Amino acid sequence: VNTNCNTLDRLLMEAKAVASQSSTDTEYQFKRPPGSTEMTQDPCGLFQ
Amino acid sequence: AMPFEIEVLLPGELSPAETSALQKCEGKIITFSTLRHRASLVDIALSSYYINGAPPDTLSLLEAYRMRFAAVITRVIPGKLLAHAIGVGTPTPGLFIQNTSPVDLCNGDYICLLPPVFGSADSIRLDSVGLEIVFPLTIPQTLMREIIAKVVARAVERTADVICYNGRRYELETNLQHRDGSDAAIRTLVLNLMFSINEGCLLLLALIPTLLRFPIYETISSWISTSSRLGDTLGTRAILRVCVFDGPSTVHPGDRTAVIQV
Amino acid sequence: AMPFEIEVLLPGELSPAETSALQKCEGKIITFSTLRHRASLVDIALSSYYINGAPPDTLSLLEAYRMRFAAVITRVIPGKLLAHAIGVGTPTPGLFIQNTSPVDLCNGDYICLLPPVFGSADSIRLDSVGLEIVFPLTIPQTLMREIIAKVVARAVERTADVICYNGRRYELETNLQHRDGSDAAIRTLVLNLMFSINEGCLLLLAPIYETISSWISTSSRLGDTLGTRAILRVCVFDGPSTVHPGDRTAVIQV
Amino acid sequence: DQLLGVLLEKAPPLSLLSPINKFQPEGHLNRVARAALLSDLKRRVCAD
Amino acid sequence: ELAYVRDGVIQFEVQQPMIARDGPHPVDQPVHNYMVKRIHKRSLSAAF
Amino acid sequence: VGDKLVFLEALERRVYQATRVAYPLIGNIDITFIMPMGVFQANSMDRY
Amino acid sequence: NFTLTQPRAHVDLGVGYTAVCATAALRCPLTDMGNTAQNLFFSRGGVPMLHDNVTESLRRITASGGRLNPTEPLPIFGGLRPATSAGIARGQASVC
Amino acid sequence: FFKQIRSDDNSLYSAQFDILLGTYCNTLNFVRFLELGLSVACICTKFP
Repeated sequence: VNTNCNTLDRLLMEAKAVASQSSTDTEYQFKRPPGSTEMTQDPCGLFQ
Repeated sequence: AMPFEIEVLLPGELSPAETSALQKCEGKIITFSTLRHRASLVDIALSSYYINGAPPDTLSLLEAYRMRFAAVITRVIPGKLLAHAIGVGTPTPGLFIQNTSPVDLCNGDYICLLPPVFGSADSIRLDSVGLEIVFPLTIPQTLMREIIAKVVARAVERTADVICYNGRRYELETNLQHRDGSDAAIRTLVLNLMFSINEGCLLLLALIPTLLRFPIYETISSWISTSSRLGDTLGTRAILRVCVFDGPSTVHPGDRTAVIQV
Repeated sequence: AMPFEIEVLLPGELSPAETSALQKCEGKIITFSTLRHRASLVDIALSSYYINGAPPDTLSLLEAYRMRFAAVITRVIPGKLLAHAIGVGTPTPGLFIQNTSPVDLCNGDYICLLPPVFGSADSIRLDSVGLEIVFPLTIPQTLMREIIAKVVARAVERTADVICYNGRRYELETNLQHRDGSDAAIRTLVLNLMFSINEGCLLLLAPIYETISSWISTSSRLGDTLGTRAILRVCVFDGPSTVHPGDRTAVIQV
Repeated sequence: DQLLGVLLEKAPPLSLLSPINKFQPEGHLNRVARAALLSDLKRRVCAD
Repeated sequence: ELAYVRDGVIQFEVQQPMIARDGPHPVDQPVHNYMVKRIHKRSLSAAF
Repeated sequence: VGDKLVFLEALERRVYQATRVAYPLIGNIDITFIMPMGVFQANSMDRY
Repeated sequence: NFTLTQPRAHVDLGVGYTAVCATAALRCPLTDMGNTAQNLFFSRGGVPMLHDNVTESLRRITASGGRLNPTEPLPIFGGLRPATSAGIARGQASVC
Repeated sequence: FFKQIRSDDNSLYSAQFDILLGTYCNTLNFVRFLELGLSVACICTKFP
C-alpha cells in the first residue's frame, strides 16, 4: 500500500472487510467469480 | 420507450489532471458485462477483460467485443458519468460518436469495433485510483477484413503494405521497429490461425489425394470445430451508421459526429 | 413502428386439456414457409416439414430451420394463437423465449435453434385434427458449433457420442436416412476445403495476406451454412443471470 | 382414536425438523449447504 | 437535492490540554488539530 | 450493560423473514492450517 | 416494468472508532477439513519437458492418484475444467 | 474566449455544488488542584 510510510497503525484499518478469495458454492475450492459480493475475515492473512 | 441510461459514479479524489482528461473523451464506446442503471468505474476499466490474471491480448478482446454489451458515453460532469446503451432496441436521440481510428469515415458508412491491433492505445491512466481504461477503435465496415488480415500477415512474415481510405493512404508501419511485443501481443491469434489452416491444407489431400491410429472421424471433427468456432470471432459485424445532416461529409480523426442505430 | 404480429385461427374442435396444452407453450418458437397475417394451424406442424410424403430427420430439418421465418409465440388466448416474427426487419419491444435446452444459458450468449437431437423430444401432440408440433432446442452458439461438427463426423463415417459442456457430459443420437441429405453435406465441406487453400499456403506449409483474406470468408460461411445462424441474444435486465432449462428469459433480436 | 391416528401419520420427527428450521432463510440451499447440513442431521439423530 | 452535490464535507476542530514541567526538556505548547472528511454516495432500488 | 443503557435488537424476524435475503450478521471466517509431512528428527537425543 | 430508485449518502461523525464487532458463536464448518491434493497440471506455464510423451505419462501417473485433475482430452483453448461429480457429501472440498 | 459555435451547447445547465454540511469543536475541561483528592497529602502555601 502506497501510504505504508504514511499511516502509523494501519492494522486496524485493514482488519474489517476483506473480500472472499474462494468460491463458496462450487464442489471444489475454485477462485472467486469476477463479481461475487461475499466478504469474510482473515485473522491469519493479517498476522501472516 | 426511453433511452437505457447508465450512470457511472465517478469517485472523489480524482486529481484534476484526470478530470481534465475525462472531459475530452465524451462519445467513446465502452463495454459492460451485464447492463444495469448504476455501474462502477471498475466495471469499465481494463481489469474487466483479465482472463489469466493478466491484461488481454488482441484475441480476448475480439470475443469481449462480442460478449460484453457496448454503450456510448453521452455526457460527463465533474461528479459522475452518463452513457447510453446501443445494442438493444432503444430510442436514444442524440447518440453521437468521435472517430478514434487512424482513418476518415465517409458519409453513410457502417461502423464496427476493433481493439488497438497496432500501436499503443490513447488510453487514460487514472493513477489516483489504480486502473486504466481502453476504448475500441471505430473502423469502417469495408476496411475491417483488410486490417484484421494484414495485421496477421505482416506478423507471420516477421515470425518467419499500406491501408488506404477516402483517397488517403495510411502507412501501417508508422516508421519504427515495432517488432518487440507486437509479435507477442498478437501471438495467441496468429498461433491459432496456423493450426487451423495448416490442418486445412492437409486433410483435403488426406481424403482424396487425386484432386489436382490417427482417427479420421476425429480430426475431421476437430477441424470443422475450430474453423467454425473462429469463423465468428474474427468476422464481426456493424453496430452503428455514420449519418450526417447539413454537416460535413468526411470526419477527420479525433472529431465527433452523429450516428444512428443499426 | 409496430411488430409483425401473426394471428392464426385455432380450430374450435379441441379438448379443454388441449387448449390448456398450448398455454404451457408460450415463449416457444414456430416457423413459417410463407409469412402472412392470417394463417392456419396446419402450417406450423410436422405434417408440413415432410419432404415428399416422407418424414424429416436431423440433416433435413437443418435445411428447413434456415429456410423459414422463425416466430415467437407470445400469448395464446383461447381460440387464437399470437406470435411475433424475428428475422423480418421490425422490432419486438417486449420479447422472451422459454429455454428448451438441456444446459444453462448465461447472459449475452447467442441463441441458435436446433432440431431435437438428444434422443428425447418434447413434442406436443394433437389427435383432434391429427397434427403434431415440434419445438426446436435453443442452443448457444458454442455448443451449436460442435453438434454440427459431430453430425458430419458421423455422416461422413457413414458414406465411407458425448460432448462436454460446462463440466458435464451430454449424449446425443441421430437418424441418418435420405442418402441425398447425407451426400448434400459433403459437397459443401469439400468445396470450402477447396476454396480455403491458395498458392500462399506454401509458407505456412514450410501472397500470405491474400490467403487469409480468402480464408476468413470460408470460415465465416462454413459454420453458418452447415448449421443455423445466430437469431437471438439473451439479455437479462433485472432477472437472474443464468436461465435454468425451462425458465423464461429476456431476449433481444440479432 | 382417528384424530390421534391422523395426527401421527402427519408429524415429521423433531430431530429432523428443528435443524432444518435453523436453516430456513432462503430455504433453497445451494449444493454445498445441504451437504453441510446433512452431516449435522445425521449427528443430531443419534444424540437424542 | 442530493443528486446535485459534488461532494459534501464536515469539519472538526479539537484542542488538547498540557502540563507544565521541570527541566531539562523543551517546554510544551498548546496544539490544535483540524480535520475534514467526505461523504459517500449509495442507493436503493425495487420494482414491480 | 456495564454502565450504559443500550438497545438489544434482533432484526431477523421483523425484517429479513419470508424474503430471500440472508441476514448479514451470519458471516464467514477463514483459518489456515499447517502440518509437517515426512519429517525425520535428525538427532538422537530427540528420538526416545 | 416499473422501477424505483433513491439516492442516499452517509458519513462518520466520530473522531475515534464508533462501532465495534465481535465474532461470538460458531455455526457449522462450511468446508470439510480433509485431504485433497492440488494438481499443478492445470497451469499452462512456461518451459515444458522435451519429449511430449514423457509429459503425457507424468500427467496420467499424477491423475491416477487424485480426483481433482483436468479432463483427459485437453482442449485447444479453455480453462481445463475438472469433471463435476455426481454428488457431494460433507461440504466444499478444501485443497491442500 | 469560450464561444458557443452552433447554439446553446451542453454544459450550460450544470448546477453542481458542494456543501459544508457542518462543523464540530470541543470544549476543554479545566481542573483545579484543590478539588482533587491528591491534595490531602500536602499543605500548599502562597509565598510571594
